[PDB]
Amino acid sequence: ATQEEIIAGLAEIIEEVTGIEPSEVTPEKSFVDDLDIDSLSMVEIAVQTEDKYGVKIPDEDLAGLRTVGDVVAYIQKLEEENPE
Amino acid sequence: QLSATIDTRYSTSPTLLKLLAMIVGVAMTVIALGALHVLDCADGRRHKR
Amino acid sequence: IPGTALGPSRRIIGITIISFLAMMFTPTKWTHHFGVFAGLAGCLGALAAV
Amino acid sequence: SREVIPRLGAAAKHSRAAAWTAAGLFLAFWLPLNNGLRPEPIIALGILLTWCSVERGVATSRLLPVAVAIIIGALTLFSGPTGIAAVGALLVAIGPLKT
Ligand SMILES: *P(=O)(O)OCC(C)(C)[C@H](O)C(=O)NCCC(=O)NCCS
Repeated sequence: ATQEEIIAGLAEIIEEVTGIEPSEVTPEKSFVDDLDIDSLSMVEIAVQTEDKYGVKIPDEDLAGLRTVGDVVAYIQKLEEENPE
Repeated sequence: QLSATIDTRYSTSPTLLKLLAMIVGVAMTVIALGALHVLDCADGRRHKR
Repeated sequence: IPGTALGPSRRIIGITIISFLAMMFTPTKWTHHFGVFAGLAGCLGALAAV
Repeated sequence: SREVIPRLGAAAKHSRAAAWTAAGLFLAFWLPLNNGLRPEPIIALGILLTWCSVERGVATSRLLPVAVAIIIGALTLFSGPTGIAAVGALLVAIGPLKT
């Protein structure tokens, strides 16, 4: 529910899939610009997050989600139908 | 009269039934993997390369 | 290995070990049968350089 | 150089010594051992394409590249009697197929 605890999990997923150390993932940093993450790793991060969070994002953020701050803001403003 | 049957056991050729079974089996394998792709594209994501 | 992905590194090392173990069931023991490792050698070169 | 090394991570993708020693071990295996008509280059390229198809099936979570990897592995299993080395790439691909 907090931004500063979903960043700590998304940095773990990015570290597992790609290999960036989790001290580099800051919410002002872009994906294909500074982290330099290719598209197969984008699909792999998407299916890992679908496995762990349970939210399904097929195509609405495949071409509209740029930075990790936008990811965590999307997670914050979508969570109103909590299954917990 | 000398006679000798030569061992030509590897000089075979397919019959009609074996040839039709090979053709229909390869065609059914192709159709099965095409249906497997149509099942895999259920989640909305396209090819793009 | 620190700056690398987990799964692919594990699977490269596992495939190379199982290839060495599976190569003992061949009927002839020649030296030119090591040529099957020419694709895995670049992968282990990248891992052993990192 | 285009499929495996950018897949193994970021420290393997942005470093140059990894590329030069990967090229070196590739040539050191290819030149004395694969300049002929034997099934050895077929089996080497088949093991790479089997691992690449399986690795693409895990990421996108799809079964068709796993089935293509089964076809390629069974195809290079019967190139020669030394093709039994492809059972490594076949047996590592059981856990991912279960997932
Ligand atoms: P990235 O832009 O390099 O693309 C990698 C991925 C895997 C996301 C690519 O878009 C893709 O989905 N390829 C799948 C292709 C496919 O399934 N083809 C079927 C027969 S051509």
